[PDB]
Amino acid sequence: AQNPNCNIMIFHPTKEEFNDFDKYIAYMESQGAHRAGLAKIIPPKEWKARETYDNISEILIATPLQQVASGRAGVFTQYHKKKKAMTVGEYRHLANSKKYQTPPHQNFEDLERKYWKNRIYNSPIYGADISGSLFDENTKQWNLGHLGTIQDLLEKECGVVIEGVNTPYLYFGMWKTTFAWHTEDMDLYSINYLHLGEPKTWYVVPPEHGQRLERLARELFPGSSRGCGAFLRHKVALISPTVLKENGIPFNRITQEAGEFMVTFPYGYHAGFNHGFNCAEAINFATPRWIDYGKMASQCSCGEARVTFSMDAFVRILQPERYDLWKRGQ
Ligand SMILES: Cc1nn2c(nc(O)c3cccnc32)c1C#N
Ligand SMILES: [Fe+3]
Repeated sequence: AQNPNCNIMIFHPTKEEFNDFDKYIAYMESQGAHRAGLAKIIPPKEWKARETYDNISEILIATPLQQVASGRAGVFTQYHKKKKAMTVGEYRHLANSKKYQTPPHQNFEDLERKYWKNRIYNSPIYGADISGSLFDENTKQWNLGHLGTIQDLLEKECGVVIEGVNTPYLYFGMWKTTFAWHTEDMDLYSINYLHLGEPKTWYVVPPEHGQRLERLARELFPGSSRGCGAFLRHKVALISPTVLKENGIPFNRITQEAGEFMVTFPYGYHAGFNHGFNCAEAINFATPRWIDYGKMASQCSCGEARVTFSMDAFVRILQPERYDLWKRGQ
């Protein structure tokens, strides 16, 4: 068995290896990358996403979200308060203001300590799930707007055409912007490219140990747990590395910098935070190995979880039993 300790693997493909996305995902899995729940991919020195980021200031963040926390420093939930629209240029200026800017720090470990010590006492603002792409349409390799779709994969594996599309999303973050513990919709893969700016620190639980995190969350958020039987689907809960360690939860951490890809694997729980102003692009994707995970994915019927219409067909085909109740919760 490859990678039995479930370490996060880092890959440095050559330009030749970078020419077939599916093939390289499969290669990474042959080396056991998926066991960690997350892998980093450093693109060939020859590669670029686009020529320059000098012309991105006029993108609109229609609904910036302020992330307001409740609880304790290492165990907290966050809710999203809507703010007035701003452009990326205005958002960048806000992120670099005295109120929101990254504080002085010695290194990534120092900033991480500051994050978990003080996150709950500030309410950073970000732009999330903005449909669009910053890849140059002429970038031919690992262009997140030119991947094959999950709908075509499901048709290819299962024989059935379904409605739906699958397009990338942009994220604009600042210091302390927080990604709560979650897996992807339908326990899909995700690929995330950090286009520009300051780093992101990621935490991940190996997929074989996802249920341990779920059990701890039920203990730490007891009211939420009584509310939805899959409340981590709400994407509001945070648990620090110290608390994970105290509770024997296996996990790993890694910092992603501008110019690097991260892939999250089916049922790999992950959470993280931004170090300062940045822009990332992400999209979900599927391989044949995903199908069995999609069949088994937990669903929220709280009503609280966000659902795009594209997910309807995946539940409909892969989880016909659960479809009725999940539909109602939508
Ligand atoms: C832990 C983590 N997950 N995650 C992150 N950042 C994104 O931009 C993102 C986009 C889609 C889905 N998950 C995302 C982080 C960080 N840091
Ligand atoms: Fe994610």
